[PDB]
Amino acid sequence: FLTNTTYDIVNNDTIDVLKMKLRNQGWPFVERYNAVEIDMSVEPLRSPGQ
Amino acid sequence: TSGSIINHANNLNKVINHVFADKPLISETMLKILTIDGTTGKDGYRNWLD
Amino acid sequence: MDVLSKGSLKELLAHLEKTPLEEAISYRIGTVPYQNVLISRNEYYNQLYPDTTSLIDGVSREGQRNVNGLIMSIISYVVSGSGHYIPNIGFMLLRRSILDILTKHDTGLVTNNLNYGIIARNLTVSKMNCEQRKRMLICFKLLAYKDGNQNDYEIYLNQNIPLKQIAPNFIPGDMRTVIHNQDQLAIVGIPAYRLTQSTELSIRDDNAKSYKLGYVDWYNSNSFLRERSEFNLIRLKDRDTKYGKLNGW
Amino acid sequence: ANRATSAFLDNPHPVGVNYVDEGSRQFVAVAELLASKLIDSSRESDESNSDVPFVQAYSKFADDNPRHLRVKTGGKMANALTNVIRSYYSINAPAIVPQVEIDRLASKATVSGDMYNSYAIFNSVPIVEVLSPARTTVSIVGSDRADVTMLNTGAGAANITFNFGQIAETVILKGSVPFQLARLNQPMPAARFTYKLRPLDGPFIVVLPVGNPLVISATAATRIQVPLAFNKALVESGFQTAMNDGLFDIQNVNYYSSFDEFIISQYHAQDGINRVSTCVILGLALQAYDQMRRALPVRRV
Amino acid sequence: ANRATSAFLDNPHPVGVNYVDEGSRQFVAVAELLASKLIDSSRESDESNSDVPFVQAYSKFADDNPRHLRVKTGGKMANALTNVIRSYYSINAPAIVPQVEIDRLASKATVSGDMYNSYAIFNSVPIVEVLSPARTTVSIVGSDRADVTMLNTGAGAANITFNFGQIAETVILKGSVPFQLARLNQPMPAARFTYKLRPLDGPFIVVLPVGNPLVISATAATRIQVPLAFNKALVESGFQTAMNDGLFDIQNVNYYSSFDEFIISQYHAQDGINRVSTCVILGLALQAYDQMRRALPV
Amino acid sequence: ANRATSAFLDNPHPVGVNYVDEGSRQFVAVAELLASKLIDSSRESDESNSDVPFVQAYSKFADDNPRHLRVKTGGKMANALTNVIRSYYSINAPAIVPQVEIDRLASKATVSGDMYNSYAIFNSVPIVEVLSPARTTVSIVGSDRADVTMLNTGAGAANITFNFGQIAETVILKGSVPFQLARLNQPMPAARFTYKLRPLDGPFIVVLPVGNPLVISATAATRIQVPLAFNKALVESGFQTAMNDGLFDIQNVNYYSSFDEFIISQYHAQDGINRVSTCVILGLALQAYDQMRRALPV
Amino acid sequence: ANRATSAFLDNPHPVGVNYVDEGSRQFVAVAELLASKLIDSSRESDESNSDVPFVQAYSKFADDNPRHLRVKTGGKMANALTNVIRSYYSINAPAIVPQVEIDRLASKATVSGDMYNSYAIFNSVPIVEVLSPARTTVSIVGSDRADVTMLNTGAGAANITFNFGQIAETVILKGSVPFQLARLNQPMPAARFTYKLRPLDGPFIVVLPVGNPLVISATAATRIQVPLAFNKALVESGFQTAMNDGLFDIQNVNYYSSFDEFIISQYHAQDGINRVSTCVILGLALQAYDQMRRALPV
Repeated sequence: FLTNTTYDIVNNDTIDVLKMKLRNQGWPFVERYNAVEIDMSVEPLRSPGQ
Repeated sequence: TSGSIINHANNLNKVINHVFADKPLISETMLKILTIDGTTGKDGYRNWLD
Repeated sequence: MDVLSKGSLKELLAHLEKTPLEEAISYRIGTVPYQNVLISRNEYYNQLYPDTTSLIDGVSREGQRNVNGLIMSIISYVVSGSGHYIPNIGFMLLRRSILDILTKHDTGLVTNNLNYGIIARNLTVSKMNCEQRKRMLICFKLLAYKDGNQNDYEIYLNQNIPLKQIAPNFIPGDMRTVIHNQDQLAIVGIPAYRLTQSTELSIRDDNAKSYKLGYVDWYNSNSFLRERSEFNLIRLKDRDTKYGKLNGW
Repeated sequence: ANRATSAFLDNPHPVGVNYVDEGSRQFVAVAELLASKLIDSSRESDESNSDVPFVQAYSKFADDNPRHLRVKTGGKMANALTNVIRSYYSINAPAIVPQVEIDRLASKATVSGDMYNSYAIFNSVPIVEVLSPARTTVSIVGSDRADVTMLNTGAGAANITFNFGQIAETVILKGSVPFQLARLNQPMPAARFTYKLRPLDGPFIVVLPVGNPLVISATAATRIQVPLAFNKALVESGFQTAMNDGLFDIQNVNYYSSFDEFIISQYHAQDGINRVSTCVILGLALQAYDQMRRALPVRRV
Repeated sequence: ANRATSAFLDNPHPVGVNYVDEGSRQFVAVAELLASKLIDSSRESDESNSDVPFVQAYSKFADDNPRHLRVKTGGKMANALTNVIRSYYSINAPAIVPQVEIDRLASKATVSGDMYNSYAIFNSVPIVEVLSPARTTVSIVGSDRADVTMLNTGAGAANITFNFGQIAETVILKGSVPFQLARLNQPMPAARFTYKLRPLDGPFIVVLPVGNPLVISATAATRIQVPLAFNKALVESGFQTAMNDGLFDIQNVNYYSSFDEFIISQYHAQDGINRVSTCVILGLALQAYDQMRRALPV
Repeated sequence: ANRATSAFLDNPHPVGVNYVDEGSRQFVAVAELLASKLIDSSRESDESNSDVPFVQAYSKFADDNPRHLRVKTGGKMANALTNVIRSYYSINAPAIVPQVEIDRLASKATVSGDMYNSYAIFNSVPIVEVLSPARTTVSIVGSDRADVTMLNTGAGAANITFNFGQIAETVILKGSVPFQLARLNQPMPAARFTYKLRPLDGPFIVVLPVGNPLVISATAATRIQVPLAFNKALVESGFQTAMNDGLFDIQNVNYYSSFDEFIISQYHAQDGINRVSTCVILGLALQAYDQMRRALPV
Repeated sequence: ANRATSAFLDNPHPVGVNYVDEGSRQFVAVAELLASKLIDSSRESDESNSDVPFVQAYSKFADDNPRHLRVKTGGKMANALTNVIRSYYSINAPAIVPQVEIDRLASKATVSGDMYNSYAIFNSVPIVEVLSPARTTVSIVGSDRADVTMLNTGAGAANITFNFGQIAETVILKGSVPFQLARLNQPMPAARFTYKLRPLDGPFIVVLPVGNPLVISATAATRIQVPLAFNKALVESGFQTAMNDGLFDIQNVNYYSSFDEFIISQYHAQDGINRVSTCVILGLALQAYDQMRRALPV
């Protein structure tokens, strides 16, 4: 969409090449973002707890 | 921790409900600014406090 | 890790085609191969735990510069997942695939004087398990066919009865033999039994469990490739097909 | 004629050359950070009368939820940290930790393995040599505060040369009685109790009068680059714990009374710049060892 | 033969036998926790320009509001903490504070009285005895770093026997000049600067050549089980303050430069394992005493 | 009669007379508070993936936003703190910093600036003078632990007088062999290893028998009023760092191994109570200097 | 025991202690940046037909519009830069330019005053002393490359001591014929043409064959923290320009061939750390002076 190309042309293209193509065009959203892990506890009550 | 997030969310809702009860603590001028995007007055004040 | 997860001969031979020789080299200093050492295993004992270092391990070790060391580092990579430290190998060799090193004459390595008994002792064969020994015999067979010393392969097999029974049956030049093979050569994989995070005593066992637990994490990671759910997203070259063939063969 | 030297400066054994890369330093930094949480969580668990904070912190450190009967020791992270500590101390150490384990453990926390963010002051007195005339006796005792007792039996006043090395930054000298000291080929000043010296200035000459012995007390200050998480109190405790547990009993190694003496001795050797970098990583690893073993006690008396 | 021994190891006086039960141990842990909050609240009061945080902390510690005209002693908790410290030091102390006061003060906070969940290293050098032949003079100076000075006026070399006890874990032994040291019934090795020794494996013999004196420095480390909240920096400060304040002025007792000397001397008695637990509880009390007195000077 | 004295007690150079008013004391305390935030925010930023906590802390300290190209020196506060430290050490040092800058820097935080609400225990052993008979040789080595080696070559026993000053609270004497020590005009007690003395009691006489050199180890404790934020570990580190950076290089001054050694020498000199008032402020300034320079090394 | 020393290391004169603040250092950096714009614009205006790019650059530099009839001298900036250069070289300079003028000039461009964000390498070889024995003549010439010619007339081989000032990093020695070189109390190695040396190691001993002269060529590298805009080519040219223009004419002042010798000589003085900081600021000012004077020949 952002660059004038079709799926057949961008086939056999690595992730790094695609990132370079989009960055040159001016598109910065080319990376994945990891999620933070929230530390959870369940109160024991009758059960041992988790 | 899940306990901290739950505690923060519940306390924040109690403050917002009490603040907006009877005569609101915040004047209508600030509500107009915080509702420019489209969110309601209660929601706009809630995000600013966070 | 990726090499140790290959179950079939087709998958292992395909992986050796893609992987360059540099992955067999370690670039890390390591320590001396054969040495009696005292190690710390605090989960079981307070006293230090005696053990002997060996070439077949998940850690770098010092290796001889000659062609013998290069062959040994390749085998140690296949059976243990980590190679050896051979300094200053030319860039031409490092960019070649592992299969090309073992089965091609274009490389300048001379292997005609290789002795299989000496190599099997250096890469300790009394310590390997059945799957590790099968992988080693694959490497020996590829070297024999490239060199023409197929008789030396047979004499070596006849001197060791258990190795002859478990020796993989394939022709290094015919792909039809590779497809027909039913051997299982997966050191690491999804465990049917319960696998815990406890440590192990021996260096080989503790290192192997690190690879085993790492593969499980790699199995559930986003890098793992799920065929049943994303087969249309795969490139045509890497998609699983019945007519897939190695170069030549 | 006679030559006297400090005991702790003699024959520094070689240090390890493994686990000194960027990924390995991240593993050490992650271990220290997670060990600190282990101690803090245990204190919080005692206050709140619930084992949840400790179970939650131990799960991050050891990647397992402990069972009641099985003794808690730290799991793979404790095993890797203990063996890597041995590899740093000497070349002869096995160095049997795979790279896959190091990479996985370094990914637990988002921290940087920077060992040059800050500095620390190490107060060990380096006396490379003290050269004395034939009829004079010189004895050097102590490392943190070196007491040099010199007695002149000779007929006339003697000159004793002090060589403090070139690594130390400031050396302060005090004597039982006022004494004379000056640089090589320079006028002798009046007798004073205290001298402040730069060790790079050159060999120093002290005049020993005939009569009662003169005892010179020495104190030095050396600045070495260390990570911002470095804590000298925790490092010393970890050094003693590692020595007592038997992690440093390798063949052909030298045993030092403190991490202060260890790091200074390796500094005062050939290729000492490279040795200090490895010793700094060992220091943070020892800091992680002390925090982790205090929260998870195994030995009983 | 002449015998030389460390000064701090001579005649360890009996320690008190009171306030060592579970209820009393919970009281000491509560005192340390509340004392720490007292120090923290005063810092917060200085930062925020308000006395509200300090009033809350002092109200919980002393069960009364602070007053400008009255003095801040610390309340009944301060009196109880001082009294238990006196009883811990010697068995001749009065031990007057009743149990109903101990239980009522342990209920302020919920902390376990466990005193064995961690450990600490005490760097005191136990030199039980240094047997020396005639004509050889041996002097032991120091506790944290013990310097042993020996010289022989005889014709031949002498053998000096070293005993470091059976409690210390490791002893690192450094000499001014290289010297030979070996265990009983073992060959003597080549002279070397440093030695690492386990005190358990029998007495050691050092060969003393004729000539200049040989000065040997000793460093030892011993691991003793202590609570998690133990802090050697705070405990040592509290030890000096209590000694300065006369809490340890009881007849027929010994005095020590620092707390580590006290705990090692009591460890090396005829039955020293009895006193270690009482000494450890005393250390945590001194840590609480130091924090409370710094917040509330008198 | 021969006189032996401690090496660190002679000729205490005069201390500075500037920056001792209420506004300057606030600035030093404010510097300590903001330096503490810098270290903690440094560790918080390193632990997480965002440097926002460090930027917030550095902006308050240096009045400017950090930049990648520029070296993080510390801003105007760092320059002011260094110059004030030099002024305290010696009266010959200039007072570069104007008062208007100090008042501006002191307004960043709300702190009391009181430097005498808490106390600290100092371990330097003051031996003012040891008077010995003609045939007796006496040597004093060390400050934190004073070893007094005494030898008499006479026919009979000798009486050696000890004077520990009037400032130390308690002094503990330990000997290699048991010895006799008593105050003036008092009977000699039986030989004992350990003696606990109040220095204000008076000069102490020790009996020295012929032969068998006797060495006495001395440990002392002194109480000095300091702010609650005082931390001896951080002050000692700042003293060595400032000395290595040349902050104390100036004509006609005395140099000391530790801040412990520095503050005791000034206390024992004439006009000492007003001297230690300035030294305490210097200690808090050095504690801030140590923390700021560790976060921002140059 | 004759002594031979380098010419430029003798008697380093004091430098000015003025214009070393943050605002002053900002002015020097601003001058260099605006001088670069001036010379670059003059090149651009010469290339094109129009003279507007030079007009705009001169308007910023001299705060006045250029005029065809009136002479162009640089305005206020030229006078301040010339005056500030005089003050840096010697402490005896009047230092007449006001601080208000300095601050106003520095406001023209937003540039950091940092002088330690980079480094530069200087080649002046320091030979502080070449202790020569009797019947041994030593001659040392040159500053960038040192030629040391030594003769031993007698039959016995002679040992000569080389001291390299312990400030330089690495020194390479090249000899006409192979020679033996080693440290004090180290074994003599085989004769070699070239040696790589670290001056920090200590004095070096060179043996002399008696038959023929041996001459040693010495080159040294020393790194000094300099601003990121430093240019040694422009600094050296400006140093010569200032010397010819009489900018360094002050009584009781030593003169040097190049800026390399100037900065190295002062780095070997007793106050080397403080003097080098001022000398570096002079170098950047010299760079601005050369660039401005070549654009404006007046």
